[PDB]
Order: sequence, then C-alpha cells, then structure tokens
Amino acid sequence: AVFGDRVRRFQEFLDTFTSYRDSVRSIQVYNSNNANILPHRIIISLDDLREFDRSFWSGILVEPAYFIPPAEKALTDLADSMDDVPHPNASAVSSRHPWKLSFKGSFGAHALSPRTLTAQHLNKLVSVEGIVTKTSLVRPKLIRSVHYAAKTGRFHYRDYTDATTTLTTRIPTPAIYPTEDTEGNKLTTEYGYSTFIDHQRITVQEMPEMAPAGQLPRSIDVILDDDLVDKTKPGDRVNVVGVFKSLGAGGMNQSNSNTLIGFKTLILGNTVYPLARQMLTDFDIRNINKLSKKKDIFDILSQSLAPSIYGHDHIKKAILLMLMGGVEKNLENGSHLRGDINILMVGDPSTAKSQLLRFVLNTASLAIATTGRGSSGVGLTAAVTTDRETGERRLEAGAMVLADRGVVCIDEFDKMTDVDRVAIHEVMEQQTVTIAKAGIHTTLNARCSVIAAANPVFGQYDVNRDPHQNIALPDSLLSRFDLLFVVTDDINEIRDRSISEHVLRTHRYLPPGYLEGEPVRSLAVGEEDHVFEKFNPLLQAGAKLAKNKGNYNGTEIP
Amino acid sequence: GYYDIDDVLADGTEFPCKFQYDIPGLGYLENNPGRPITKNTKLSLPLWLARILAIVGPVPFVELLPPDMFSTKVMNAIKTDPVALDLHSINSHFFSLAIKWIMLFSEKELANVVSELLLQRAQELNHHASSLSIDLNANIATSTFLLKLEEMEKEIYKKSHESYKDTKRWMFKK
Amino acid sequence: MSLPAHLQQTFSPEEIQFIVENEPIKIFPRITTRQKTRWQLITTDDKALNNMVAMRSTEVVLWIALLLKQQSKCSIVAPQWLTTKELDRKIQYEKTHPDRFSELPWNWLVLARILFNKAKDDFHDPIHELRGKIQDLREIRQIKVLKGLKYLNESHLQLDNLSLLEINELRPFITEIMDKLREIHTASL
Amino acid sequence: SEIHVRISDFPTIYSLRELRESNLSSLVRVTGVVTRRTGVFPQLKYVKFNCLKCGSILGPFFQDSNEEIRISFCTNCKSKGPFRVNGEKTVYRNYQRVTLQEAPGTVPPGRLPRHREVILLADLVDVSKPGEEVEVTGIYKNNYDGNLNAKNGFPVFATIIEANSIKRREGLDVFSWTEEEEREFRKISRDRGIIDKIISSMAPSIYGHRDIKTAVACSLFGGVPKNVNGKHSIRGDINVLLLGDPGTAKSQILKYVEKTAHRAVFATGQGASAVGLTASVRKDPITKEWTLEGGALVLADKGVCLIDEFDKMNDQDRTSIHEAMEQQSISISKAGIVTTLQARCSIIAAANPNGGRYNSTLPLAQNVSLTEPILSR
Amino acid sequence: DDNTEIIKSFKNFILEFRLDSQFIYRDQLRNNILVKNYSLTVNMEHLIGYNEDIYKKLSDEPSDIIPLFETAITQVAKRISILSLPTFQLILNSNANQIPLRDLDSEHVSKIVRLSGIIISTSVLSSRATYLSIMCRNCRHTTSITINNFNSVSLPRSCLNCGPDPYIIIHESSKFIDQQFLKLQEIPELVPVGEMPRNLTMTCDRYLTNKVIPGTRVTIVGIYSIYNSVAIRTPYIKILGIQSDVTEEEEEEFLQLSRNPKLYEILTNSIAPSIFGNEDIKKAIVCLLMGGSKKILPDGMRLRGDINVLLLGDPGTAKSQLLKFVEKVSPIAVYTSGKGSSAAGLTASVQRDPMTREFYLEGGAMVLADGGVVCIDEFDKMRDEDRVAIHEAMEQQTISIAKAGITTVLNSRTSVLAAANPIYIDFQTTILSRFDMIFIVKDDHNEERDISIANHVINIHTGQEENGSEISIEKMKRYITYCRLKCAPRLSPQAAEKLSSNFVTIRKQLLINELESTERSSIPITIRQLEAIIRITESLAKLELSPIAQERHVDEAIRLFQASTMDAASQTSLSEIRRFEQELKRRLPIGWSTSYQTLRREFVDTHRFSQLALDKALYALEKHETIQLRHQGQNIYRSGV
Ligand SMILES: Nc1ncnc2c1ncn2[C@@H]1O[C@H](COP(=O)(O)OP(=O)(O)OP(=O)(O)O)[C@@H](O)[C@H]1O
Ligand SMILES: Nc1ncnc2c1ncn2[C@@H]1O[C@H](COP(=O)(O)OP(=O)(O)OP(=O)(O)O)[C@@H](O)[C@H]1O
Ligand SMILES: Nc1ncnc2c1ncn2[C@@H]1O[C@H](COP(=O)(O)OP(=O)(O)OP(=O)(O)O)[C@@H](O)[C@H]1O
Ligand SMILES: [Mg+2]
Ligand SMILES: [Mg+2]
Ligand SMILES: [Mg+2]
Ligand SMILES: [Zn+2]
Ligand SMILES: [Zn+2]
Repeated sequence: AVFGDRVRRFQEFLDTFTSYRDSVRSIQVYNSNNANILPHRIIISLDDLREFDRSFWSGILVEPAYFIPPAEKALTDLADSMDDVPHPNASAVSSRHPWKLSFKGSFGAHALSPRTLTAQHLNKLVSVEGIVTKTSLVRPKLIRSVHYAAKTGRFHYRDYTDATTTLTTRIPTPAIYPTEDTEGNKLTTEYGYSTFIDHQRITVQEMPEMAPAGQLPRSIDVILDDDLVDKTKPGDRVNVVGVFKSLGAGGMNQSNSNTLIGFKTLILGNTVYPLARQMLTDFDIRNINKLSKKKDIFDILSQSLAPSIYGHDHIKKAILLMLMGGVEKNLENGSHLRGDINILMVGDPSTAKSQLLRFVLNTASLAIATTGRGSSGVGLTAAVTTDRETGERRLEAGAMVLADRGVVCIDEFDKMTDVDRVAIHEVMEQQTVTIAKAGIHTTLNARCSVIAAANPVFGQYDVNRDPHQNIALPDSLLSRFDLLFVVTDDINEIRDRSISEHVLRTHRYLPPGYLEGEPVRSLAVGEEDHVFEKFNPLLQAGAKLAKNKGNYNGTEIP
Repeated sequence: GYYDIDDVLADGTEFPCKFQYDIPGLGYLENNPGRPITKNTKLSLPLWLARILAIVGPVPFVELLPPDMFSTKVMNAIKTDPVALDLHSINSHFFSLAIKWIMLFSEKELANVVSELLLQRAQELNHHASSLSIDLNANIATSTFLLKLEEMEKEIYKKSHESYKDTKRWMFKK
Repeated sequence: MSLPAHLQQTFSPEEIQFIVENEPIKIFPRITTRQKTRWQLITTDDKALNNMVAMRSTEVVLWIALLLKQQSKCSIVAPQWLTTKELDRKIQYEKTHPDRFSELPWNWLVLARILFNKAKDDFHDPIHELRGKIQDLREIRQIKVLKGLKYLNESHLQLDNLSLLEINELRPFITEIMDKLREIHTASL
Repeated sequence: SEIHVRISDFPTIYSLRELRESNLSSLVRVTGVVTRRTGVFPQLKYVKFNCLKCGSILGPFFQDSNEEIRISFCTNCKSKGPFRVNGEKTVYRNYQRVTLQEAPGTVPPGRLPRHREVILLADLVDVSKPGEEVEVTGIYKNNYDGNLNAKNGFPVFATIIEANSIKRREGLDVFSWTEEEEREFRKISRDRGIIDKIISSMAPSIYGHRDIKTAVACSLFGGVPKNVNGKHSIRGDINVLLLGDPGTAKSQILKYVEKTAHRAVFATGQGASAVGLTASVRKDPITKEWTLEGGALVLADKGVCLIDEFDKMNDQDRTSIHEAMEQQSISISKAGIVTTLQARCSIIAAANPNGGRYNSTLPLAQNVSLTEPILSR
Repeated sequence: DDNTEIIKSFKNFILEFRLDSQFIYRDQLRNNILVKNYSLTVNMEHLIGYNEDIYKKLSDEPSDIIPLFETAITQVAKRISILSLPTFQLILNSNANQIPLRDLDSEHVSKIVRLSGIIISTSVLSSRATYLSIMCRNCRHTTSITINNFNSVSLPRSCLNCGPDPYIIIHESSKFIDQQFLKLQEIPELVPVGEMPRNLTMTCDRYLTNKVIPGTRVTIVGIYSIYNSVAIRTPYIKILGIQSDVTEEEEEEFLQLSRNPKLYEILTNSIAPSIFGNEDIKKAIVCLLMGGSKKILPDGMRLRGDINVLLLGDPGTAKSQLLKFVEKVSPIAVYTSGKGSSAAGLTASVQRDPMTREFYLEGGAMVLADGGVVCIDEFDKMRDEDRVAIHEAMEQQTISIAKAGITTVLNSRTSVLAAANPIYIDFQTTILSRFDMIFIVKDDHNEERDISIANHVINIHTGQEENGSEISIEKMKRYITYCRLKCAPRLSPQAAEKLSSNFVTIRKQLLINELESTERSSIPITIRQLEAIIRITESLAKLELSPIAQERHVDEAIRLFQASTMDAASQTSLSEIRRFEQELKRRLPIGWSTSYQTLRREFVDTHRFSQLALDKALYALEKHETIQLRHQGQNIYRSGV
C-alpha cells in the first residue's frame, strides 16, 4: 500500500526531471556498446527532491529505511523498461543487480562528524567527513544461489539476507546451500550463475584539527558494498554519506551478562566523496615549443623554481637538471649505466636548505622527505617486520624503494646511523635492493635520484678544510653523489636588510576574513597569464636580482 | 540612517565588480598608483563606490557580478534548514546587504527566501530569548545558537531579553 | 539623551503599574468622612472621599485605596473576576478553544500582583489556590502566544483580548520582526 | 544485628608445612607473611533462588564462603529443571582474599615456602596489607574442585582457611605508648643534657664515630615539612651519606637504625632494581583488572629508606632515587595505570670511596662516582 | 495503585511548591522545555521540606521510585507545553554528609550516597536501549518492550511452535540513549599512608554525559549498586548529579585589573613570589605563560606562535621550583621529569588495545599538554632519541606517528619550558638554537646578595600583600584563560620597522665586534632567532589586552632577548683541533689501540689541548670512521686512513 504509493511518487519525480533518465540511458548505452563497465548507480540532488516534494525529502532525510527502497525499486523499474537488450545471457538473467542510489546537495543539521554522532541520529541519513585509518580486505558476499535439478530439468534459486545488506530488517538467512528440492530431487549448485557482491569495512577518524583540546579522536565504522568497494586508502580524507544504524543484540540477549555495554553502531555507506600528471592539450605543446625556441629558456626555468631565494642560482640550475635527469643506458651484457643525477648540499645554518628541499618537493613529480635522523614512519630503506605475537612476516618498503623512477629528498644527511649508511651505499651503487632475510628472497627496483642536505660537524663550515673533512661521511658515500655543493652564509648589509624585510612581511600578512589580527581560526568529485607569471615583489623579490646579475639597482622585470 | 554605525559599516563591505571602460589615473583602485585601468577587468570595490559607479555612466562604468553570499549554494542551504545555518560566518551584515541588493536590482526571487529565513530564525530567537534562569538553590544550546546570530538579530535578541528580564524581575519582586 | 535607551519606543513595568493604579476600585471605609480638612485632589474626583461612612462600600481610585490600606483605614473589595469560580470558568474557556483568547480584564496581571502583595487577608478564598489558577492561566496564554507568533506577515496582525503586560512583553520582538519583513517586502516591489 | 566472637590466643601454633588432613574442619593457628591481597567486594549472605520451568521461588539459604549454593531439585514444582538467582532483596557482606606464605626464616635450609589462601569476611577486610607478618586463627576447610582433579589426576580437594581473627607479629607493639609513659618522656626531656644522652645512647656497641651518631640521630628524629599557601613546598626529611674506609662500622649502624626506626626498609645496592623501588603491576584474580603494587620507597613512607653499598647501584636505579630524594613523589606509567604515588621518606646511604680508599688529598668529587646533583641533595 | 498514588504525589509536589512568589520547578521546567533541554534538577532540601514521606520513599528504594518521578515530570511537562516529548531525566542536588570512597561497603548497597574524587579516565559514548521493537522468528508476532536504566530487561524467552529466544529486534523502529563510563579515584589527601588509591566505576546517561574530563575534582550523587560480571559482585555507581569545582561580573573585575598602570610588574611579581632574584627569568616565564598570537597563511605555511624557554644553570638555583610554579599556575600544565619518563611518556607511542587487539596510538606528555604548557625537568638525562622526538614535536607541534596498522596523527600545540644541568656535543648548539630563549643563571658572590637571600629564606621558614602588588594562583589562572581565549593582538607598522632596524643594528653590532681580521665570528644572529624576537611582543600586548603592540613592547622584548641569548651564546680553537687531530692520527698506526685515558693524560693533563677540544675532535674523527670508541670510549682504536 504505502510502498506502492512511494514507488509511484518516485516514478513521477524521475519523470519530471529528465536529467536522471538521461543519465540512466547513457549508462545503459555505454554498457551495451562496450560488449570498463559502468556501475548501476545514479546520483540525485536532495535540493531537487526537496523542491519537487517536501514530504519525500523529509522522509528520506529522517526515515531512510522506509523511503529509500521504494526509490530504488522505481529506478530499477525505469531502467528495466528503458532497457532494449535483444538477447540476455544466463549470467545476466539470474544476476541480482538492482539499481542503487546516491545523494548529493545540501544537508541540514545532518552534516556531522564522527565525534558529533550520538544516539539521537540513528535511523537517519547523515554525511560524515573524516580521515580513513583502517581498510579491511575486499571479500565476496553471497546474496543469491542458483541450483540445477537434473531429473526435473529446472533451475531453482534462493535469496539470502544480512543485517549489513538491507536497510529494512528481515529474518536472517544462514549461508547453507539448499541440497534437495521440495519434491525430493537432488540439486547441484551452479556457481557461475549465482550472485556475489563485494564487501569492505573501513574506519573513519575525526579530523585532528576539529578535535577538542585534551581529547582523543573518535572513529566510526563504515560498510561499503559492490561498486564502492575499492575507492579509499588509509590517510585519505573522505565525505561518506550513509544511514546510521544499530546492529546486534547488544547484550540484551540472556546469554550475555554484562548488562551495561551498549549496542554496536555503524554507517551503511551510500557514496564516498574524496576530499601526478596533467593531460597536455594541443596548444600546451605549442606553448612549450615556443618557450623552447627562445634562446634564454634555461635561465627562465632555473630561476622560476624557488624564486624567493636570493643567490644560489647555480644550485637552482643543477636542481632543474637533476629533475629532468639523463638517458639511462641498458647494455646487452646486462650492464646498467646510471642515468640519474644526485646532489648534496652542505653549508652553515640558515641558508634555505630546507626551503630548497621544500621547493623541489613541490615541483617534483615524486618525493619523500624522510629525514635521516630516526626516520619514524617510513624507513629510509626496506626492512622486513614481524608482529609481536603472531609473528606476521612482511616486507615493509622504505623511502628509497618508494621513489622508483622519481626523486627522494633526504633531510639532515649528517644524522644517519651506520645501518642507514650501509644500506644507502648499496642502494645507490646497485640501484636495486635484494632482500634475503626471514626466508624472504626478492628484488625490488630503486632507480631514482637523491638530494640531501648535511650540516657540518662543528656547526660551521671551515674553508681551510676540504668538504670531505667538514662532513664526516666516508668517501664511499660522498663519491656516489655526482655533484657536491658547499655553501656558506655571508653577511652583507643590503642582503641583511632584504632578508629581514622579506621575512617580516609575512608576520604582518594576515588571514584576511576576520577583524585583522584577532583569535585566528570540493563542490564536485566527478570533474596569457596561464604560462607566464606577473611580477610580485612580495614573493619573487630576489628573482629580479637574478636577471639584474647581482645588481640591486637593476629593475629588469624577469 | 546617515548617523548609524551599523548602516555605515554595512556599506563598507567589498563587492565584486567588472570595469567595462578604459580609464587612466584610476590605478589606485585596483592595487597600484599611476597605472591606467584596462577594460573588462575584475576587481573588488566597496559598496558605497560600486553602487554609484553602476547607476551613473548609457553604459555603466561597472557591472556588478553575482556576489558570493547570494550564490545557489547559500540559497539551497537557507531553504534546507534555516535554524542551524550559520549566517555570521557568511557575513556579519547579511540582512542589510541583502535588502540593499534587492532594492538595487528589484529581484522578487530573493525576497521570499530572505523573508522565510528571517521568520524561521526569529521563531528560535524568541524561543531562546524567553528562557530565563532561576536561582533555586538560594545554557549550552543558548550559547551555541547565540554565536550564529547576525548583528540585527543580535540587537533584536538583546532588546527582547532585556524586556523579558525586566518584566520577570518586576513580577516576582518581593 | 533626554530619554534613556530602554524607554524609547516602549514602556517599563513601573509605568505599567502607574497606568494600572489610575483605575477605580471598591473599598470598605473604616472611618466616617461624611459630615453631620477635606479632600480636594485635582486629578481625581474628591466628592466620594469626602462622603464615606464606615462599612458602607464606596468607589475610589486604586492608588488612594492602597494609600488607605497602608494605614489600615479601609478594606479593599476584591474584584469579581479574581474569585476562584471565575478563574476555573476562564481556564475551561481557554482550554475549550485552542485559537481564541479569554476575555479577562486587561489589567488582570498587574492588579493580581498588587492585591496579592498589599492585601493578603481581604480575599474570601485561599491565596494559594488563586496563585495556582493564575499560574495555569498564564501558562496557557504563553502557549497560545507562542503558537500565534508563527503568523507574522507584512500587512497586519490581530490579538483580541490580550492583557497589557503580555503586549508590553512582546512589543520589541514582534514590532522589530514585522518591521524587517515589511522593509524587505517594500524593497522587493 | 550480628556480633562475631573471635578467639585470640590459641595455645597450639602450626605452620604451613605441618598442616595435614587431620586438621580439616578445626581451629588452627598459623604464622606467615602476606604476599598478595584482593579488593573488597560484597558477597551474598542469604540467597533466594527461583525456577525457570514453573517460576517458583526457593526459600532463604546460607552462602558458605568456600562453595556456591547448588540446587538439583525443586520443592514447589518438584522438577529437575534449570534455576536462577532472584529475590532482589538480599543482605550482603564484605569479602576479601589474601595469600599467606611461610616466613623465610622459619623455612628449613633452602626449601620452598608453602602458601595458602585466607578468606576474610565482614569486619576483617583491610586489616592487613602485603609485606606483613601476621598470625591467622581460623577454620581449615576443604571443598571439591574439578580443576584440581582434572589436572593432578586424583581426587584431591582444594583447601583454604576461613579467617576468624588476624593479629600482627613485646605485647602488641613496642612503638605504642600509654598515658603513664607520656609523663615519663616529659620528665626525661627536662634533663639539661638530654640531647647528649640521646646521641651517646645511640649505637653504644660502636665505640667511636660520634659525628656519625649525631647525623644519624638527627635523621631519625627528622624535620618539620612546610607548605606555603600551596605554592611552595619544603621537605622535612634529612638525608645522610656515609663514606669512608672499608672497616669502620658503617653497615652495622644502618642495621641498628633499621630496628630502631618505626617504618624502615633495607635494600642493598647490588640487590635492587627500579621496578622494585617504585612499584610492580599484578593482575587481580577476582576482577581480572591490573592493579599496582607498592615499591621499596613507597613501603617506607614517613620513615627511613636505608641503602647499603650505594656506589654499586647502576645508573638507572640511582636515577630512580633522584625523584624521591627531592620531589618526594614517584611517577609511574605501566599498563595504563598512570598515577602519582606518595614517597616522603628520609634516605641514609653508605658507600666506600672509588678505588677502595679515601685519598685525603683529592676532593670529594673524584673520590666517589656519584654525580654532583645527588651529592648536593 | 500505589504507583499511581506516588506519581500523583510527585505531580502535586512539582505543581504546588513555591518559596516566596515564584513557582521554582514549574518555571524551570518551562524554560528547559523551551530550549529543547529535557531534564529537571531538584534540590533534595525542597523535597524534604515539602513532604518528608516522599523523600523517605525516594531514599528507601531509589531504583524503584526514581522512574515514577521521571514519569510524573514528563506528564507535567506535556501538560505545561502542549495545548490540550521523550521521557525526561531527573538530576538531584544534595547536601548530605559525604561518604569517603574507601569507606563504601556492603552496608550502602542500593542507597543514595554522596562522595567526591578525581576523574582519571572517561570512555566514548555508547548507545543504550529505551524502546525495542521485537518480532518472532517463526510466527512473526510484533511487540514492543520499554526499558528503564535503573535496576533493583531481556528479550522474552516465551512467545506471546516457537522455541527458546524466538524474538529478534527490529532496529529501524527503536529508540536509544547515550551512555558513558567514568572512573573515580579517591582524593590523594584521604589515602592512608602506605596504601594505594582505589578506583570505582561509574555510569551516566543522557544530559549527564560529556560533563567532565580527566583530572577534574568532582562531587557525585548516585546509587551504589552492584552488577554481576564464589558468589561475589562488582560494585559500581549510577550517577544522578555531577557538581565539579570548575558571567559578566568577572569580566568587569578583569577589565578593571587590566586598567592598572603597573600590570606587567604585578604579573612578574606573582611569578614565583617565593624565589628571590632572577627577574629576567621571571619576565621570560610570564611571556611563556601568556604565549604568542597564532599565525596562519592561506598557502599552508603557518608560523609558530608558542614560546619555549631554556634554563641552564648550576645546581641550587630554584629552576625546579620555577617549573613547579609554572605548572601550578597555568590552567593546563604537565610536570614531567625527563629521566623518569621515556619516549612513550612524551610525544606519543604506538601500542595495542588489549581487549580488541588492534594497534592504536596513545599520546604522551605533549599530547596531554595540547593547548597548555609542558614543564620538562632534567633535559640532560633524557635520552637522545627522546630529545630528537621532542625536537620534531616542537618543530611541527603535530606528533607524526601514523603507521603500524593505523595512520592517525595527533596535534601537540604546546609550550616547552626546559631546565637543563650545566654542560660541564650531546647538548649541541642546534637544539639550543631551536629554543627561543636561553638563560644561564649565575648568582654573583656579593655579600649584600648573599645576606638578602639568607634573609628571604629565613623569612620563608618563619612564615602576603595581595593589595595591589600580587594576585593569587586562582585569579592569575583565570586571567591567563581569558587573555589566551579573547585577545590575539598583532604588532604595529612603526614597531615592525623599528624591530627591523633593531636587527640591522644587531648585525652591525657584531660587525663592530669582529675587530679580529682572520678569526671569524660564530654567529651574530639567525633568522630563527629573528622570529623568536617576534611573538614575545605579542605576548606583552596580550598581557595588557592591547590590540596593537607599541614601541614599549618592542624595547622590552629587545632587552629581554639581549639579556638571555646573546650573552649566553657568547658566554682559534678550530685550528687547535686541527693540530690535535693530526697528532692523534700520527701517533696511532692502523690497527693499534691506545686507552682514551692514556690519550687524555698525554694531551689534556699536559695542557697542550683542553678537554673541550678532546671530545669534539674525538667525535669528529669517530663520525668519519677513521677511529673507533671501545670500552664505553675508554679505548681508542684506529680503523683506517
Ligand atoms: N637566500 C636567502 N633568501 C632569503 N631567505 C633566506 C635565504 N637563505 C636563508 N634564508 C632564510 O633562512 C631561514 C632559515 O631557513 P631554514 O630553517 O630552512 O635553514 P637551514 O639552514 O636549512 O637550517 P638548519 O641549519 O637548521 O639545517 C628561512 O626562513 C629563510 O627565510
Ligand atoms: N668503632 C668500632 N667499634 C666497634 N666495632 C667496630 C668499630 N669499627 C668497626 N667495627 C667492627 O668492624 C666490623 C666491620 O663490619 P661492618 O658490618 O660494621 O662494616 P664493613 O663491612 O666494614 O663496611 P663497608 O660496607 O664500608 O665495607 C664490624 O664487626 C664492626 O663491629
Ligand atoms: N633565590 C632563591 N630563593 C629560594 N630558594 C632558592 C633560591 N635559589 C635557589 N634556591 C633553592 O632552590 C631549591 C629548589 O630548587 P633546586 O635547587 O632543586 O633546583 P635545581 O638547581 O634545578 O636543582 P638540581 O640542579 O640539583 O637538579 C630550594 O631548596 C632553594 O632554597
Ligand atoms: Mg634547516
Ligand atoms: Mg657493608
Ligand atoms: Mg631541580
Ligand atoms: Zn520449580
Ligand atoms: Zn512466535
């Protein structure tokens, strides 16, 4: 009765807005032509539904369990009627593939965070924003089994149900395959014609900034099924929309005796909104050629990177040269001539070494700033690990291995321990790492480029001594670095004023938006000043001196 | 009116603009002195200048682009759930600027939304204003909502709270 | 300025009491003013005061009645509305109709407090019962007022038979909200 | 409503080694040292069961402390069906369990000590704490335990002592004084040279080292801790470091002050560790929740902590005492039991100079390996 | 019958109580309903006064009577709010004699008791049940059962055929309420000597959740009940009212205080009133307490605003006393001994949850100190790995431990006050450069000074203006909270130019200092030190609530920095190290080892090279693998060219 009325209402709503019908038709046509596969899903905007009918909008927002399934059935009926497949297949006929729904638009007080989710928001549609910390393995889930009875020559089927698969509760169906027909004939399971869907459980953690002072972060579990199975990885920021639910007996059954613990609550995900390379167009290639023809482009590219920094122009040139690397030769004898440049910086304190590292990190396609001083997190080189109790061996890749065909920006190279020194020597010399520990034998490529900074041993660079003396690494390590740069902090009055003013500017620079200087606090997922840069005294600064050739008076805008 | 601090401040907000003329000597308007202002160039101007430039020109000097506080996102947010919307973050003078916008462009679509939002917010404003305290021995929600009040709403709330408090004090005075 | 900030475009409860006390009330005098000096007030009639006999009911302004009660020279006659039976009848009337307001006197809140404080032994009914009935009436009126605030518009509003104290309570909020809505509507045209 | 009767002086005294089957269900007096203790819990004193088939409610019973009440047949419905505990109206009693172990001295040469479990009912809980020597008079009971039978392989019964009275181990306490004695002390204090007599009367068996006697007497008597508006804290304890040639009557004086001091703990530099000086974590057999033990410094609060062969202690252990020396508190973080413990005790330490002898020419800095901070303290 | 009578009694109590002229509870209920607060707070004194029998019944069997009180409250609320809502919650206030936590025993089972303690841990909100919809597996019979939190419910075992436990819960038509578990520890004062603090589990529901945090003294009114986990039961408390020791009048008082013309001097006086001298350290500690205004940039590079200080002097200087006072005064503070704790104690450590066996992250002292101040003592004894961990933590204020099964990160916005023993390099000048301010405390041997300190200490022992020259800890703490949460001042353009000129003058001052021709000055100043000079002026501005920092703050900050860091940094040699290294290399052939003590005798005792030049050269040589340290550095072995 009510189910039919709601199905009819959603059918009328879909008829009114032709965009969703067009989207369904487009998905179906793309699937048919490509016979890589578009999922059966449609994204609706809550604003349009609110405009069309307030009752249905409020029902979806407050009573999703009773209002969502009718919408899914209406969409499935529309798709089936619109379908024009002439000849289906045994896989398609028996497949349990209804059409799912996802929601976009503006939420009211339902746009919450993992900390704000309390018991008053249960059985309601919510939008949770946070950070992924855990990601369980992808596993298949049984939702339909088709059997064959040879004697009667008929195909039977049976449907299963679980608390994490349907918004509306039903009697649990144990995963026991029927073995005999009602008439008594023996059945044989047809595995190829059954239906299995994927299943993944992830845990979303509150964003650290929003966490109240002196409070640990709170997390909420999320369940994703079918197409939304492999879309997030740990550490990513997501905005998951789903229905908050409570599962299990929660100690209410007489078997349990705690009588104090509460029920288990999760979210049934409906959609996930996330929170390298740029495809070159036809005229971008023309632009790059135009710049290439200009017989001054090397200086332009060199000084475009890190324009703020004063001096050290040769370092910028060498850093660009490193970024673009050199051809790598593979001889027929298996010999491998290295074709990746390496750079090491050594100098007194406060010479923008970290600034140069940051700029190469920002401009480099790949980079990992794993400092050499106790690199907690990702190790500098690969090293197997085992669990404390289960002893689960596993090869954990280090920074060097995670930069294949890229760059690794080590920091504070002078703080390395003997283990790291020995590992790095082999890594650079051979360009590959072969692990032969804990019964694990494997080879992992490490072709990359290394840039590192290293302060002196006495805290200040001595000119009278060789660079190999001001640094305390053996010749084996230093020889691997193709180019070694020694930089000293020189004091010049004009330079001092320039640096002072440039640093001062930022402090008085403010977060524009609220009373200047006071207590300081994506729209879509699917998705010629462009090339050149207008001069900015605040940022570039020294870049003008670069084209002026060390002349402050020079006003040659570069 | 003329001598009204709240009215004066509201006119001081920055609205987007698009110059469609080529005027020299107006460099200081954009960001630098002594540089002619090209045409078809976007810049941010205070309202007290943008309004006059738009009205006075055959062809106005300026063409006011759609502001950022009246975009479709804000309209949808207002229509969805007026009470929980935080107007203070959007703009501290939302209602005065809105009224000025409707008067300037005489748009009959924003008026309905603004009126409904004001009515719905006033319901909760009165709900919170009438809830006083009792010292029986001899607020968290109130503070949470109070931080989301525009300047005009804050003034109305203060006046209503003072009236209610005075009446209660007189009524229960010994 | 010449007038405080809170007294602009509204009233104060003390002024409301001042207004309420300007009305007549019936009292039982305890002296014999009638002859066989004398009052010559200018704002109020002085004939009644000059002609009063003990235990014989007469009419005088509420302010003068309270002044006499201060010296214990008269006994105030509690109005007919204040009695319990009338209060139960009015409560039932309010409950029966969830849309209209009762028809109590406009000064049914100020007079109640003034009499409950100054004259606590003149009533013919228990004081606590009267206080409870008045509280119930006030609560029902508050509910109805809250429900009726959802119909503010830019044209006008009607609140038949609403006491002066409640109107004074609601004057700032209603007036300001209606003014803002009217300004928006006028700008729209 | 109940006044328990406790027997004080049982003539027959037994030990944890000589208890046999003949002593079952009889009054026995044993001596031992407490090495374990559990929290205080309420235990049912009169239970009232009910049925599940008919729902009938059984009458009152008495709950023995060692075995739980078992019913295998009803009386109202007279069926062997399941049962349950009901009758929310009940009267409870306190219940605690401690592990009593034989005194190390009493144990014959190099034999394993024998331990039993003692059950303390209402009015007896929190009457003793770990590390005490006590005498327990109670009923030596036994009961059937399935786990023991399954493990050993023979019909063996668990045994436990239901305590009836606990006493500490002349009289009851020498430190306790009477009103009559308090008058004697005032008379003695009036002596003109009482201080000299106190110093002389301290370690008389040792001839010389009057400076040692003065310092140690001052440490024993102690100071007056002071606090200023809760903003400034001044320690009242006095710390004395003893340093000199090998044979000088150093350890013997510490042994003497151990006896004389009210609450004293004796630890040697070699035989000590930070875990044993701060606290140790155990698992409660009842609640299965991790608790925290007391350390050597904690056990000697408001007393004296004597350390012998101080120079021999390792650096980490010597750092563990820095906190107690000046901060007068020890901080612990183990097994999510982060808390701060109170340790206000004076420390008397004895050591020999580095190299085995004190070179009078060189200063105290090089003579002993202790760092400048601790030396200053 | 009886239940209806009790409900009517409660209704009459609520509707009839009145002290002078105002119906307290009626008006309170109306006000609470208006703001969507479904609760009622009742003072037990009023209940006793109105009718003693009602209180007698309430205290006799609270678990049975309290739900009826909630029902009556709900009925009255519906009568008062709806013209002819969830079950309301009852909160109780009482003034009965407090029962010590350690003294709770079986005698107080199922009785209302009042106690006090300190919260040590709080859980995350659970979801208890209040109205369950149940359907039978076989015959599919729909039914509903209501549940009340108080115990003196489980799914039916017999269907209302169907076997045991035939009912399942329909979760789409049920209602739930919040629950939380807290732990209460007895007050330190009441703990008997030689014993240990005892803990007690507690439970709160609905509007009593998220009302306290660990480390807050609280007073609890609740039911002492027992829940089954020989025949023993686990005690616990059911909370009914929370009153923790933690407006406009105080704003007026604070504003008047800020108007005092010597606010800076009084605040510097309140810092350690009991410690004599060390005025510069006192001012630096004041600046650290107030801190610096936060800076955030749209690009992503947000500058630090907090302040850290280093106290490095000889023993007997009251550094620890200063740290203790700083810990006590600040609203949020953690006092930690460097050697007492470890890497786990500070920053954070990755551990595993025993109950669930999942790798999780637990914060250290800095995490627990987020938004406050951490006073680290004995910086020297702390291990080098912990020191570098602290280096990173102060560098980014976000301890980055996100690996090993999880990828979670925590914020550590904190101010570090470090007291370190004298160096007499492990204490390399780099970590010092990280510190904003460096102080070397040295008492000068002036007879007047010695007598003054002696008199001060004797006055301490034999022993409070607080009349315009000092303020107690409570007022100062509230002051710090107000100033840190309200005002975030910023410097001024003229002050900015003046400070730039000041740095120029400092560089020129070194230029004057370097009268030497060949010798090179170590450092005039670093850019990090320049940033350090700023953010203390904002501290002074926030101290006085000044929206813009004027030149006065600039000169004050300049003097404070000059009196601490430049002199301490200043408080040839490399060429000598070259000769020492050459001699050591020449003396020892390859493979020949000589005792480090023997080398010290050869050179240090001979005085040809000072000891500070021995360790430096030895470290420089060892780090290059040319030499090796053996026997804890007591034997030196050459290992190549
Ligand atoms: N050429 C330069 N132009 C502008 N600023 C500079 C230049 N060289 C150094 N700086 C300033 O030096 C400051 C210090 O930079 P950074 O902390 O990265 O120094 P570092 O020498 O790499 O440090 P460390 O000695 O600790 O390894 C930066 O704020 C930058 O402003
Ligand atoms: N002044 C003295 N009078 C009496 N006996 C003394 C005296 N000095 C030393 N002795 C005796 O010297 C012996 C030395 O043993 P004791 O336990 O006293 O310390 P120790 O082993 O010499 O000390 P250390 O730990 O410094 O090696 C003891 O028997 C003590 O009786
Ligand atoms: N001016 C002073 N007024 C009072 N006490 C002072 C003063 N200067 C030093 N002190 C001393 O400081 C002591 C407490 O601080 P403490 O000496 O432990 O600090 P510290 O020097 O850091 O210690 P250590 O270096 O030994 O670890 C008090 O006992 C005390 O009398
Ligand atoms: Mg650096
Ligand atoms: Mg000895
Ligand atoms: Mg100290
Ligand atoms: Zn039975
Ligand atoms: Zn059934």
